[PDB]
Amino acid sequence: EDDDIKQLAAWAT
Amino acid sequence: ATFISVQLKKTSEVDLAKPLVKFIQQTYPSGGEEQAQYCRAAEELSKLRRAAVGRPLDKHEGALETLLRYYDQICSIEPKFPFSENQICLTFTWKDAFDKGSLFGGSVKLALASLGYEKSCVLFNCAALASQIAAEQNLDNDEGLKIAAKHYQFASGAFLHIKETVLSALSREPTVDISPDTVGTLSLIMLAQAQEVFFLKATRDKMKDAIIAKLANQAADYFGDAFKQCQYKDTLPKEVFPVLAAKHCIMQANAEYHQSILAKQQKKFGEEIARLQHAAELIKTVASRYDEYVNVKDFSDKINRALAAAKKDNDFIYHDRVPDLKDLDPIGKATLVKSTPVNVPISQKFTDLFEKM
Repeated sequence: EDDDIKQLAAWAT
Repeated sequence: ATFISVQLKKTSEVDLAKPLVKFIQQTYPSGGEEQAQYCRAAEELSKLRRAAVGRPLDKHEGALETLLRYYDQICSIEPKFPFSENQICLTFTWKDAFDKGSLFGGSVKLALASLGYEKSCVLFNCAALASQIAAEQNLDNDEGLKIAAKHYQFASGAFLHIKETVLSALSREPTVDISPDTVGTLSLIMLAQAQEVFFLKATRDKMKDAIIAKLANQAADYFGDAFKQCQYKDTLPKEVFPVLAAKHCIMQANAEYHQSILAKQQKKFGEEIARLQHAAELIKTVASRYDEYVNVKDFSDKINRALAAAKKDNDFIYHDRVPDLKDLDPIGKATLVKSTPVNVPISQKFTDLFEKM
């Protein structure tokens, strides 16, 4: 949910 | 692979060196080594222009960083030789990226003695190369995915920078290809494709269907708004509008399909059927309308296989009422994507050739 978006987002870095 | 990319702007070769050489030796009297060494760094700059915008097209990171270095350099040269009041004569000639120009005489070219105009078209080519590398990636590979997502966001943010900037930076009305409207639409398109990369990443990683649906729903929004920007225009190439229209419906359908797996998991079998019927209708529309542009056959089958199993068991076992779409909750939206701001330097390990001045 909120924290699975967080890890997707941080993968993009 | 049906991703939109942008062709590079053409430019005729220019001797950058001379008009600078002479403008140096005016306010640099010592014609012996030290102050006439800027004249050798001005030789590297002219060489950089020819490397960045002259070479046969390389859809590779090597070519992109050259282009980005050259953008960076031009931004560093603008204060050195004050270009607000014109005292240097240097004319850059760039052809329109999209305007064929009537074959009844001449393409669409704009020549302007302007650092403003040069750095705009340069930045355009950075965006357009980024977009081409992004689209040639292997999306069945995690690094391919990461590269695309990164390049689409770069390009999106680079088209947006031109949008905000072209008018101020130029003296004239720009060519259509770099006008704020064209370049605002390209920006949105690259942002749409960046979102779709996140949906493909989420799908690949088999993430939570609830998340995957939210990322597809947001992709559908970006693709919808882009085609609606092309609806009454014929600036972009003719494939762009129909590819965007179809992706809009392909993405709403992926949203409905993944939401319907969530519903099944929750035993809401009527809602599953309703969402799957929506998805099949959307995809049948793309198959019939946009057959030249997308290949939607296996998704149709996945959807049809699932709808058929769902109806069979609901009719025989569960007897849920199939709701109307307007009675379903809205699928949420998750955006994982932004226009990367342009804050020079944008090239790696940048060194200003004229940092002494």
